[PDB]
Amino acid sequence: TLCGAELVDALQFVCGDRGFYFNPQTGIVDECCFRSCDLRRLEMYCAP
Amino acid sequence: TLCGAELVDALQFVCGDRGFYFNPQTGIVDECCFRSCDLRRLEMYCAP
Amino acid sequence: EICGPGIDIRNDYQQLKRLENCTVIEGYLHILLISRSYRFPKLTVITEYLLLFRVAGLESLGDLFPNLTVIRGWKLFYNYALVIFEMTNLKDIGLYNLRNITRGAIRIEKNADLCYLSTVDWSLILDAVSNNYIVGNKPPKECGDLCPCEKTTINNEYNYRCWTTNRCQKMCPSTCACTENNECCHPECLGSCSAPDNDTACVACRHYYYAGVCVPACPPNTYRFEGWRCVDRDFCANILSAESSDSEGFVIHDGECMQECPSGFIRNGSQSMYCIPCEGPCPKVCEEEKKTKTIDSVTSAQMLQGCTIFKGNLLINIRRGNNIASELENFMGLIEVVTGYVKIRHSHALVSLSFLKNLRLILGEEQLEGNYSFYVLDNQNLQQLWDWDHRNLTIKAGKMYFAFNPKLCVSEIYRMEEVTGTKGRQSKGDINTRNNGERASCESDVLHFTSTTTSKNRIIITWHRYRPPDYRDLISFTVYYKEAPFKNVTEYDGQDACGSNSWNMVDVDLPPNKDVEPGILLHGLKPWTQYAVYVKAVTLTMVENDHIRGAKSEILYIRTNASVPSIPLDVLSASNSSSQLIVKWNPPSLPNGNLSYYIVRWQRQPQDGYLYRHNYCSKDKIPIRKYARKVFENFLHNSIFVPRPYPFFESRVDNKERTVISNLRPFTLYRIDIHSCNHEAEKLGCSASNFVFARTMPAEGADDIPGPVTWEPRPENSIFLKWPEPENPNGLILMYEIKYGSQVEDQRECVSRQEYRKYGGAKLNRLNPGNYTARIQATSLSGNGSWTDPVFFYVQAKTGY
Ligand SMILES: *[C@@H]1O[C@H](CO)[C@@H](O[C@@H]2O[C@H](CO)[C@@H](O[C@H]3O[C@H](CO)[C@@H](O[C@H]4O[C@H](CO)[C@@H](O)[C@H](O)[C@@H]4O)[C@H](O)[C@@H]3O)[C@H](O)[C@H]2NC(C)=O)[C@H](O)[C@H]1NC(C)=O
Ligand SMILES: *[C@@H]1O[C@H](CO)[C@@H](O[C@@H]2O[C@H](CO)[C@@H](O)[C@H](O)[C@H]2NC(C)=O)[C@H](O)[C@H]1NC(C)=O
Ligand SMILES: *[C@@H]1O[C@H](CO)[C@@H](O[C@@H]2O[C@H](CO)[C@@H](O)[C@H](O)[C@H]2NC(C)=O)[C@H](O)[C@H]1NC(C)=O
Ligand SMILES: *[C@@H]1O[C@H](CO)[C@@H](O)[C@H](O)[C@H]1NC(C)=O
Ligand SMILES: *[C@@H]1O[C@H](CO)[C@@H](O)[C@H](O)[C@H]1NC(C)=O
Repeated sequence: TLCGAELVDALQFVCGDRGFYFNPQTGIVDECCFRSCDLRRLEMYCAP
Repeated sequence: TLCGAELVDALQFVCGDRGFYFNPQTGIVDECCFRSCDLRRLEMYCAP
Repeated sequence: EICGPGIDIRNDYQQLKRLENCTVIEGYLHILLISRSYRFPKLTVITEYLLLFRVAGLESLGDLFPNLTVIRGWKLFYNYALVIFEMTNLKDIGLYNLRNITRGAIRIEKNADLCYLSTVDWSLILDAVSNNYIVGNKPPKECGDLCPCEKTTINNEYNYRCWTTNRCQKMCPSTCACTENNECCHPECLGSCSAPDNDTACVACRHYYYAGVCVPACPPNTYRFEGWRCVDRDFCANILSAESSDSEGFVIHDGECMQECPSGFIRNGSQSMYCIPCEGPCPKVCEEEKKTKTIDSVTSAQMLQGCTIFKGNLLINIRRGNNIASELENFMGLIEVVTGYVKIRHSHALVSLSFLKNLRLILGEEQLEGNYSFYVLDNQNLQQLWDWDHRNLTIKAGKMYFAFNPKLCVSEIYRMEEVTGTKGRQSKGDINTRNNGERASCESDVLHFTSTTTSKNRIIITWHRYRPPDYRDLISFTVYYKEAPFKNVTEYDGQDACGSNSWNMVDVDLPPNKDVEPGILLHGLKPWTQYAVYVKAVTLTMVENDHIRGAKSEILYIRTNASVPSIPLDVLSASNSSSQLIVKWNPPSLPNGNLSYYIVRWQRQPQDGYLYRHNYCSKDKIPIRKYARKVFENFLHNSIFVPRPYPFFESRVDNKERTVISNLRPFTLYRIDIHSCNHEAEKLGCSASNFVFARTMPAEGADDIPGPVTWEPRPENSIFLKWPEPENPNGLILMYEIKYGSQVEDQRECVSRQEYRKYGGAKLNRLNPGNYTARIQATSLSGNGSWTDPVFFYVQAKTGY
């Protein structure tokens, strides 16, 4: 499971130059760090 | 919580010279080590 | 003198006196939590395991059991035949007569004063020496393993072998099972010998033992008991297993005398000393002390879980409850034979007795007053029995009484006595039409469906308009739909009017306009899923005519349209070799149709561009990238203490969820996209991608220098080394290291990759004159290469002719 600075490294790797979208604190840590998430779930945190 | 060799040290201390009774593997570790147990629960593991 | 079947000495030091007469201990032996001199030369054999734990004052095991020879270990303590754990003051394993441990391994742990561990060759005492566990004792470097004899090879060393500081480790000659001094025992013997090669002069018998003789197999009229001796037929007829409600004697089977018949066997009637082979799943007969088991709750029915035959009577009285039809069916669904009667009284929650499925026999040992074996009374919601044309039933003796069951159609219980076989056995008042079938709608009309329209999650279904039999009746409809994997679906699957076990119910009214027919739109359904749908009419009759009709439709099976499948689950990848990548995954969560094949894609990933710029002779850490006792203490504590009460390449995997990619650049990252198609993916399109990243194995020997190193003198007292660059490195060559020196290659030079790209080599500047040797090593992303062959160069003290 990805957590902390190790997580945001994979997030910047998956999105790459695409970026991250932005626009109830059960966030990505409670999704990809508390539990195991695949890279398809990570990619949905990127931009269009 | 008491566990391992730290547990059997308290068990010999509580019983002292009284001893331990003997006569489904959810034993004392799943009672006094997995969860917190008070010394009254420990004393019931001794002899009469 | 045999002692057993289990010795557990603890607490009192003087309680150890129970071994004063025992020469053989049948079962295990526990010497636990013990806090003077006690000697037991009688004991020689222990059938099961031996456990020692926290015995204060004991310095050596030879003080207690000097003649202990064989620990057979028939039954093991966590796969161990001897456990010496947390033994304080203990200095050595004084079992200098121990010869053979037949089965398990040894665990000697946490003995801060225990010596003579490596002085014992456990390879000639036991067999599974690899699975032993000797950790946490007094370190052999901080002990003093001294002998006062013979020796052999232990691991890779050869050293003496002794048990204690006075006794050696006794061994048999290569000619042989031997006696005290060089005379081979009997083949059926084991350990030592009171006399050479005699059956009646053996300290311990291998295989089996009977009448003072070491016999291979038991005599004809004797059977195997425990794992070392043979007993006769009358002995096991006197043994009694651990006391329970269903505790009985021991059985004789396969020439063995065990506690209970093995799996797939049951005890024979009358002749209850032998096991007869039951072919099906052998029954689990449940015997309860109370004469009539009353099931007034789901918690009370729990005691009937897994029972096949019930020796007693069943009294069902379930007023309230939870989800009951699926719950009782877990407990009572396996009951097949009821020895007595069955009474369903006041069971208002029960709309059907279908939870008693495999019940195919009701005898009649005891019958209710009036000779009744099936007695139901006051069941305000019992619409149907479990007697549909699929199940079988046979009541051997007794009558049937039915009263005050309003929702039960009287025709259903007439159909019961056909299979039951008690047609003309009951009286005229046992089955009465007055208080039974009072609110029941037996003969009902047929609602006909008209059209069905299916999408991937919505279903439109309409049925014909229904004119009630009377003009005044107010009419409404109710749609029953549920996901059914296959067709064996009954209309009765819930409990009372609250049984939300299965059918989803929606009340749709008759439309006002008479030209449009009643229908319903279902929303939020799983794509490609067979749904069981049927409509029931709600006829509220103003004139309460007891000629109740009603309307009910046929069970219609409707499957929704397929959709895009889900992403594959848990994509894992590894690399067993260079240019190869193995990938495995799971089928998608929602296939949404029949799976046809998988489409996997792999794309080359570029090497990191930031890696090429930095000078790595200054950085301390160079980046590397890759390819592709507590649990025993819990078991010992849970048993002892008892409390008192780049382009994409695409390939299709036809069947399996695993594939191997071939022809790849070694030590290169790859993106692995995996898709999941179905039978309708030709029009809908294949699913999305659950992707993963994996790097191949490094090409072995490809990141070293591919040629010889050349040298040329330079101004000052310098030497310019020149060597070729690896053509195909494992990723990228980061830096080179030169190892040079006059006599010993002491001086070391770091050559960065940027420095090599300019000069093609490195210049060792300003050296003292003399002969030199040099070696160069390339460090790639996977690791370093091998050093080159030494090149020889000289530095002249005066550069001249
Ligand atoms: C959801 O999926 C349902 C199937 O699971 C669909 O129901 C199916 O719908 C089609 C078209 O509405 C219907 O007709 C099929 O068979 C016809 C006979 O082969 C075929 O017509 C042929 O002849 C025409 C000329 O005679 C020609 O022009 C045509 O190209 C065909 O060669 C027709 O085109 C189609 O192949 C099926 O009978 C029907 N299946 C069932 C079991 O009802 C439904 O439409 C889907 N709905 C949605 C919203 O996706
Ligand atoms: C201790 O004696 C037993 C006696 O059974 C030996 O057990 C042997 O085990 C191997 C492997 O399972 C079998 O192939 C042999 O047939 C067994 N022996 C007999 C007589 O049946 C065991 O090897 C002995 N251990 C030592 C260290 O001598
Ligand atoms: C990386 O360098 C190490 C040592 O610097 C190499 O390991 C040596 O390999 C030789 C065989 O060529 C052995 O004789 C040595 O005993 C090894 N030494 C050590 C410390 O392991 C290693 O082979 C180099 N990597 C590669 C891929 O060749
Ligand atoms: C229908 O019968 C099959 C075969 O006996 C069984 O697998 C399935 O569970 C049955 N349906 C239900 C709802 O139990
Ligand atoms: C270097 O090696 C050569 C050849 O082995 C030898 O003749 C010479 O004496 C050595 N020393 C120097 C200083 O050249």
